[PDB]
Order: sequence, then C-alpha cells, then structure tokens
Amino acid sequence: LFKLTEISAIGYVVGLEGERIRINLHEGLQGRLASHRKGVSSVTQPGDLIGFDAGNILVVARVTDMAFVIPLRQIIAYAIGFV
Amino acid sequence: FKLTEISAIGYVVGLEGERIRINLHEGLQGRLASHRKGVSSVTQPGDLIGFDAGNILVVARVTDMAFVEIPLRQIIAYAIGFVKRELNGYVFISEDWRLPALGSSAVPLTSDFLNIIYSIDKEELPKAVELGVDSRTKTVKIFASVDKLLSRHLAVLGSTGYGKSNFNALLTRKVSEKYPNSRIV
Amino acid sequence: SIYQGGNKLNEDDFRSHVYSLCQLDNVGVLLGAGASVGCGGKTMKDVWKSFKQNYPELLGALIDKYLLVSQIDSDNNLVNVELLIDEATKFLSVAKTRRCEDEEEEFRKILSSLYKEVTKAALLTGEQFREKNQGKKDAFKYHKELISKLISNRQPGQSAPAIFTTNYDLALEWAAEDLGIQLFNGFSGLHTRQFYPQNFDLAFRNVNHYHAYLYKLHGSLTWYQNDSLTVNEVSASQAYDEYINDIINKDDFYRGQHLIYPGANKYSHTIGFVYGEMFRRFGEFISKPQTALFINGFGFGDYHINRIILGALLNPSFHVVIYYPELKEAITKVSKGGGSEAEKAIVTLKNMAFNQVTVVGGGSKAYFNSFVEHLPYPVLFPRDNIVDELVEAIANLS
Amino acid sequence: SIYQGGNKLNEDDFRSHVYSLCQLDNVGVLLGAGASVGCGGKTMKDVWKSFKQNYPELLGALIDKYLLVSQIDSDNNLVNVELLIDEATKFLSVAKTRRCEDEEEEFRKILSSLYKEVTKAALLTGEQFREKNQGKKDAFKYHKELISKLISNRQPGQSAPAIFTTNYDLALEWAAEDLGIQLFNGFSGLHTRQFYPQNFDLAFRNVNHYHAYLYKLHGSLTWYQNDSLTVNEVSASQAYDEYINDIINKDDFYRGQHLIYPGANKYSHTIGFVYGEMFRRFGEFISKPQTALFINGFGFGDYHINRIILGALLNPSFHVVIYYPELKEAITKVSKGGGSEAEKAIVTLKNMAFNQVTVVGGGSKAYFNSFVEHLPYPVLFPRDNIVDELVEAIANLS
Ligand SMILES: Nc1ncnc2c1ncn2[C@@H]1O[C@H](COP(=O)(O)OP(=O)(O)OC[C@H]2O[C@H](O)[C@H](O)[C@@H]2O)[C@@H](O)[C@H]1O
Ligand SMILES: Nc1ncnc2c1ncn2[C@@H]1O[C@H](COP(=O)(O)OP(=O)(O)OC[C@H]2O[C@H](O)[C@H](O)[C@@H]2O)[C@@H](O)[C@H]1O
Ligand SMILES: Nc1ncnc2c1ncn2[C@@H]1O[C@H](COP(=O)(O)OP(=O)(O)OP(O)(O)=S)[C@@H](O)[C@H]1O
Repeated sequence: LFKLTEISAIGYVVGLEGERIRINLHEGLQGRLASHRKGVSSVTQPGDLIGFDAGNILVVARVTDMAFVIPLRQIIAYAIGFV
Repeated sequence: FKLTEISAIGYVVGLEGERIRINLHEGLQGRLASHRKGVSSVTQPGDLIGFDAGNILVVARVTDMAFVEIPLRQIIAYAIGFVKRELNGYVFISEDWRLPALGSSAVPLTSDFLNIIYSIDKEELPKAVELGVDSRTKTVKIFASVDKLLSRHLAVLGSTGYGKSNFNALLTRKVSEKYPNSRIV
Repeated sequence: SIYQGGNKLNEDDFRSHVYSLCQLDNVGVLLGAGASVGCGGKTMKDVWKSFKQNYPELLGALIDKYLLVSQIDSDNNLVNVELLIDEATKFLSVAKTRRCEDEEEEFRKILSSLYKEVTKAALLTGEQFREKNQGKKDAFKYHKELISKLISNRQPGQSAPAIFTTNYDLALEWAAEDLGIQLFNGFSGLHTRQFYPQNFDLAFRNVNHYHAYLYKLHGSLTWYQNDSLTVNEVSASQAYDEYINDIINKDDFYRGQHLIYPGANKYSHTIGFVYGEMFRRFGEFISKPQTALFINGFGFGDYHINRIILGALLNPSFHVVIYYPELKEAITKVSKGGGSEAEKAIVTLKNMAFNQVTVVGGGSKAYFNSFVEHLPYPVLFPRDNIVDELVEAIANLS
Repeated sequence: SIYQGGNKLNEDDFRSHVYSLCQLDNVGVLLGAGASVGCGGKTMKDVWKSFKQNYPELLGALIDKYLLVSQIDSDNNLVNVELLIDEATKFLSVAKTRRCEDEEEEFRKILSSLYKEVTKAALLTGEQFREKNQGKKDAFKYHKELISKLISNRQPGQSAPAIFTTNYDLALEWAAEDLGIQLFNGFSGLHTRQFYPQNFDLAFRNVNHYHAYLYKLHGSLTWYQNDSLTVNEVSASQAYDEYINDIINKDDFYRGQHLIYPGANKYSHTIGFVYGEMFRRFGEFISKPQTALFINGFGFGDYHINRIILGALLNPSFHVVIYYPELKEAITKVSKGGGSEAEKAIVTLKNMAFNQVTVVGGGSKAYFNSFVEHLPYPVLFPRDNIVDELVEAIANLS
C-alpha cells in the first residue's frame, strides 16, 4: 500500500537537443487524460503547460508540436522555470 | 440507429503550431459527398471544412494540396472559429486559439452551417435588408442591419464600368420600400 | 441545491463537470424505483399502504405471533418487502419438511396476498402487457434519450456502457427494441433460454452493431425455474398466460420454488448463483481506474451497497454523483440527534471534504427528467423525425 | 561543530552536500544501539551500571578467580559485554567435557544473570511484545521516515538501499510491516523457516519500489538452534511462549548451545557460518565505486570495523559521514596525553587532508531525530492525511 505519488504520468523523456525536449507517450487515452483527488486535467494541443520531476524541483515547460511517427506519438516542448 | 448523416473524407495526422495536417481516404471519398440537402465537395485552396469534437465543431480554411511524393494525398489548413448550440439552435464565435485532436475526422460543410456562419443576430433580424448571394456556392443569402450599417458613415469605391451605380439605387430604394417615413437626400 | 466538497456550486460549472466525467474510460449508471414513476410505477411506501389497507387481518399474525414485522415501522411505513418475503419462504420450506399441516396453509395465503400487490404495480400498462410495440408510446420517451446520449458520447476504441438496476419491470428493453440497440443480459437462445454467466465478456464487430450491458440485481418478471438445474427466460405474452394472470385474478394460487423475483428463494443453490454473479460484477466494475458513476432513484437503505461505495472511494480515480430530493428535510433531524440510517449515511457524505462527491437535492430538480436533460447531445447528431412523415404514404398506398 | 577536510562548514553548504550524496549509485546506512533509546532502549553503560548493582556476589569471582574483567574498567564502566559472554560460554564447554561439577554450576548462574539484563532491555515494549500491530504507535515514527526517504529518492534503474545494524531488536520490522514494505533478511518459509545465503541476490518485478535489504551483524531474539543442526526463525508471540517468559521470571539456563544473540556461540561450525556471511557482505558493499555511507549511533570501540573502513578511503569514490555528539571532550582529552582508543581513533581522522570525510558534533544536534530531518522529501510526495477521515466512517457502519 506504499505509493510514491498520487497523480499519474503521461510519457517519458527520450531526447535533449539544446533547448528542446522530446517525449514519448504511453498507449491509449492514458497518454491524454488524467483524474485525481481534485478533478480532471488534460494536455491536448500546442500552447499548454507540462511538468517534469527532478527530485527536489519540478520543471515547467510549454508544448509546441505534436504528431505521429496503433502508431506512436511524440511531443516537443521548451522550458520556462521550476518550483 | 445512426450517429451521423454526413460522411468523412480524412483524418488529422499532425499539429505543428497553428497548422493542421490531414490525410484523405482513397477514391471519390475525398472529393464528393451526398446528403439530404444536396452535394458538397472540397477541391481547391479556398474552401472551408470542419472537424468534429463532440461538443463543438471547429471551422477551417484550406491552403495547400499535394501528393506526398494508388498514391496518397495531403491537405493543410488554418482555423477561424467554432460552432455550438445556444438553446435549440446554434451560434458562431470567431476566435482562433483552438485546435482539434489527433485522429479526429474531417467533414465538409453544408448550407445549414454556412447560413449560420454568414448570418446576423436575432435582435437585428426584423430590421434587415437584402443585398445579394454568396459567390463561390450561391446557396446563401446575405443580410445586413440598417442600424449598424447607417448609424455611421459608409464608403463605396470602384472603377468605371463595373457596377457601382446599381448598388446605391438598390440600397436607397430598399430603405424606402421598408421604412416609408424616411428622409433621403 | 448543489454541494461539491462541502462548498456550493453553480449550474454552468456543474454542466461542464458532467461533460468531463462522461468522457472517461468507465462510465455507469445505477437506477432505482423512483425512476419508473413517470411510466406508471410506484414506490414501496405505496405498496405497504395498500397491503395494510386491504389485508388488515393478517397484519396481526406477522407482528404478535411470528414477529416478522414491528409496530413502529408498520405505523411509519418504513418496511422492507423484498426482505420480508424470503423469511416467509423459509418458514414454509421448514413446515413442509417437518409435516405441520396447519401452519403450512397460513404461509401459503400470506405470500399470495404479498405477491398480488407487489406484481400489479410492475406491469405499467395493465392488460396491454401481452402486446407488441409498447415502447412507441409517450411514457417511454425519456428512457430513450438516456441510452442515446450514453452511446453517442463515446469514441472508437472505448468500452460500452453499463446500467445496473433494482427494478424488475420491462421499461429499458421495450425502449431499446424501438431504437435498434442490443442489450447483453446473460441469456441465449429462443426455444430454450438459459443463463450462461460468461457472455458478459462478448461484443460485436462488423465485416462490410451498437450495444450495452444491463444488470438486474433483484430479478425479473419473466424468469422462472421448472426443472432441477436451470432457470429460463420467456416473453411477456408467453408469461401472462402461464402464471401472471392467475396471480392477479384468482384468490389462492402459489407455486413454491418457482419465481425469481424479488430476492426470494436464495436457500437453493441454483437461484443464488444468479443473484451473486451480479454483485460480483458490480464490485469489479466499481474498482477500476478512471471510473464514473451516476446514481438516481436509490434511497440508500442497503448496508451492502453503502460500504462498496465508501470503499471504492480510497482510489483517486473514482468519481460519483448523487441525486436526493429530500436533503433539507433531513439535515435537521440529525442536527437534533434523530433521523434514520439512510439520512445519516447521506449527510455523512454531504459533509466531507472530498471533491470526488457531488449531491443534488433541490426537490423536483433532483428527478429523473432533469437528470436526462443535464446530459449533452453532440452537434452532428440527427435530432428530428424526418421519416415518419414519409412512412404514412407507403401505408396510404393500397 | 561540522568539520570537513579538517576545516569547518556551515549548515547550508552541508545540507546541499547531503542531497548530492543520496543520488549516487550505491547508498547505505550503519546504525547502532544509541538509535533505539528514543523508543524504550538502553545503551551499553546502563546495562553494566545495573548488573553491578543487582549482582555483587558474582563480581568478585570474575576478577579475583577467573580473570575475565579488570577493576579500573569495571569502575569506569567501560567493559565490552559481548566478548564477556563469549568467553563465559567457552569456559563452560571445557568443564562439561572433562567432568568438573563445581565449575559447571558456577557458570550457569553467571550466564543466567547476564542473559537477563540484555533481554529485558531489548524488549522495547513489555508484555505487549507478544501482541500484534506494534509499529502503529508513536515511538516508531522516525524509523518510518528514514525508510520512506531512502526509497523515494531513487530513480528507475538504480539499485535499492542497504541497512546494517548492531542491535538485536525488532524496531525496523514492526515499522516496515506497517508502511507495506518488504525486507529481505536471508530466511524463507513459514512452518519451517531456514537460512539460505543466496536470497540476498534476488529482487521483485511485476507482470501486469517494493523492497530493501537488512543485515543484522549480531543476531536477533527470534533465532535459535534445535535438537537438529539448523537455524530457525519464528515470530514474537511464539518466542515469548517458548524461551522468553522463563528467562526473566525463572532461573533456567541449561540450553547452552541454543541462542544466537548477542554473538556468543562462535565456536560451533554451524552458528559461525551465519555471522561470517554478514561481515563478508559489509566488506564487499563498502568496496564498490560510487558509494556513500552514513553512520549514526555507533561508538568506535570495535577494531575490525575500523580496520575495514580505514582501508576503503584508498579508492577515490567512497565517501563517509559520521555523527559523534561528544567530540569536544575527546579533543580536550587527547590534547594532553590521554583518552581511550575510540576517541583517539575518531580524532585521528578528524584531522586529515581528505574531502571524503565529514564529522558532526553538538550533542543534541548529532542525534538520530536530527539525522533524519537532514534528509529531503521529494516535491511530489503525498503527505497530507486524506484517507484517514474515511476509514472511521466505514466503522460507524456497525
Ligand atoms: N419522480 C421521481 N424521480 C426521481 N426520484 C423519485 C421520484 N419520486 C420519488 N423519488 C425518490 O425515489 C426514492 C425511492 O426510494 P425507495 O423506493 O424507498 O428505495 P428503492 O426504490 O431503492 O427500493 C429498493 C431497495 O429497497 C431495499 O432497501 C433494497 O436495498 C433495495 O435496493 C426516494 O428517495 C424518493 O425521493
Ligand atoms: N539519542 C541518541 N541518538 C544518537 N546517538 C546517541 C543517543 N544517545 C547516545 N548516543 C550515542 O550512542 C553511542 C553509544 O555507544 P555504545 O552503545 O556504547 O556502542 P555501540 O552501540 O556501538 O555498542 C555495540 C558494540 O559493542 C561491541 O563492542 C561491538 O563492537 C558493538 O559494535 C554513544 O557514542 C553516544 O554518544
Ligand atoms: N449583378 C450584376 N451582374 C452583371 N452585370 C451587372 C450587375 N450589376 C450591374 N451590372 C452591369 O454593370 C453595368 C455598368 O454599371 P454602371 O452603373 O455603369 O457602374 P459605374 O459606371 O461604375 O457607375 P457610374 O460611376 O455612374 S458610370 C450595367 O450595364 C449593368 O448592367
């Protein structure tokens, strides 16, 4: 019954090229939707904010692109700050 | 039992900034469609299409066409608004930050949605005036409100021999035929 | 009114929470008896009133001689009937076995009186029960929208909807036959139906087809046992003749270990097998990730459902919505250290700091018709009857 | 009072070193007997400072007759209690062998009185040692945080933490059975539990952050040898009933080759095999690249662990952190021709041109409950109790 967190994930990092970040998504609607103790939250289109764990900080980023490569889906983002 | 009475022509395969990328189906499914109101097509870089999103309908304008390299054809578009219901009808709102999701299906537009994209409010309908018809399709009539149009100043511009004196007589006579207590000089 | 998280909420944010909940992996609805009052049904208070108004001479034995009922609950009309019928089946089973010829007759005319009253209320149409196309009428107009809106708001690749209910009437099947949708209920065949508990795991696909699942928890008006090992299903015209007519009309007519409504003969090992495989599936469904549940018509007087709901709320991805018309008239009884267990249970929920819970309690605004109007249609759905105007000319041709 | 590289530091520049240390490939922890005085335990002075008081008639034989302890040490309370028990256990076997009937009954009393002061102190509770759910209490509150932080600060692909200790008590198992964590310790089975020394090479995985490792260098209260030749583990309730309620409340010691604490019977080829395999793993974890080790609770009065640590600074990728709350007095005493071996040992490395070493003092600033708070929680970790208000609402449904 030990759990490391309560909000679930959307994908995993696979590349850094300078300022860019590259993300591979999970299969299904588990890569778009989510649900938690507070409500429902989504990530759909360019112009949206996303977050990454880094231990003692949370990195914040903005989406720019999205596309196919069922098939696989990718994302591109840039960094804004941290909490 | 049916979910729709209008078929699709393609599906979204990309989102790169403000652009949209669409792959079409093979055959005349990609160019034509028949429904209870007539026949509709999407064939060159000036047309309007729409995307289904459940609660709203996104409206977009075409910009390009090509074969990628039977072969496969692509399309590219931009967004100009969305449609929705109000009480038992619909309404058009112009704002360009929304986009459709991957995998969503593309569908053409009909003379029931064009007549909502090119219409005026209900508050102004009993004070309207007819001017003409749309050029590309010619299934939709154009109305304008006397208040908005004339409470302020108006400008008419044009070269010689192209139809500029018919417009002013049309307008000035249709104002009188509807409001016979007017004053025109 | 509307409370979420112990804090009030407004209509246009409620109508957008609903539309975000109707788009998750798993979606379901649990209905009760109030939901069939606009179609011709009634609640349990109205049943107990009629019983105690028409058979006042058996209302003494049950209380002062066998102790099956209590006087305070009889007076305040708070009795459970599907729980009083099983004990009276047990008594008769014991008396038959030990050969008490005098006590076997009294429990044979108590059950007839109970069954007549509880069966008359569930026909919804009277002598037109044994007829065809009974979902074309007007009373079944809001039962169609529910199904249409639950199907239309899915996407390709997603699961299909589930409808649990405690009624034993025939109002959700009539309405789907007039709409062209297949319901899975666990039965197969035409000339001999019988229960296969492993076709709740099937589906359809096309080659060159819309369905849903239905779980009845207390039985149905068309199920019966005849041999030693099998329950059978049957149509309404075929049941009216066999057994549903003599029950209404004749005076004393009772066959034991034959009928499968409502939660009656669970002491056998072929009938309880039907009641258990529904609660098992309810439990399984209410324990998956990304799950949403709507409740309507249910009065919250079942201890075995209370705790399922309470304990499925430890998982962060389960959301529930509740409709209760009498919330105000009950918040007071328990501030004054009174009230019944249902009132206490519902106020315990209303007064907790969880955003996975929502209660709607504004009287006639917490009814079945308003629930169905809080749900959305899509823009492209064809919503008008263009075809009936064309189906009359084909008839006129003659 | 924080010395790195021979010179001083400040709080922030050290709290930023800790965080960078916990992110290395291999991470470990070594604990001692001073870590369990905040839960009901006792250090090793207080044990002799009470044996002396309660049994003086035996304190003369050990000094004037058999020469097992010295006068100045006994007066300054600086005796090692494990080696005394080992030697007294080895004195009895010779007599039992060559049939001396006086020296055989003279040592049973000594051993019965020695095995009665360390047991009574390793019971952290008392008569609630045999009961269930003991890690739910308040004394075991920082032991939980230690494990939580050691587990939640790792990444996928990185190995799992290790834990070494010198206690023979049950404070980290009680405190892990509650969180829901599994500890490997070498034993397997339930009805016949046995020591297999390869279970330290295993790990879990799912098929649809679960485990850690524990090494006990001096044994435990639940380990024993039967009339067979094999070691067996049992639970606390079973041990209380077999061989722990007689030790205290009686005078019985005739099973002289039976117990496996606190490091006594190392002359049997079957009981030493289990002690060796723990040091053989310490000295193999402490010899890897990119390793970090935190020490706490341990007085450096052991020759072999020091001879093992000192020889690991010769690799440039091993780092140490030490907590010693009596550092001022030691510097004082060894400034002018004095001090014991422990103080000399720690002061020896307190003065070094080695950035691998870091020493911490300040009395109550070097204690266990401050060691813990120096460790970081992640930023996305659940802390607010948001599930406990809901487990009593399910109990109110009596
Ligand atoms: N038109 C209406 N629309 C919606 N709700 C209504 C309406 N009229 C009344 N109600 C509400 O409908 C509710 C009627 O509650 P009851 O019929 O007693 O309960 P049940 O149907 O679950 O009885 C079966 C259970 O009885 C055993 O306990 C077993 O556990 C069974 O599960 C009231 O709250 C009304 O406010
Ligand atoms: N609350 C506290 N928190 C942290 N440390 C404390 C606390 N209280 C005291 N201390 C420190 O805890 C220390 C207590 O040291 P001792 O218990 O004698 O030594 P050991 O536990 O290694 O004994 C086992 C050894 O005995 C055999 O020789 C074997 O070699 C074993 O290794 C003091 O330095 C205190 O400053
Ligand atoms: N909808 C129309 N379709 C085709 N021809 C049109 C239409 N409307 C007007 N015309 C023709 O346009 C011709 C010339 O328009 P004019 O009235 O001469 O415009 P104009 O020359 O700009 O006006 P001025 O400045 O007074 S000469 C007329 O002969 C009309 O028949």
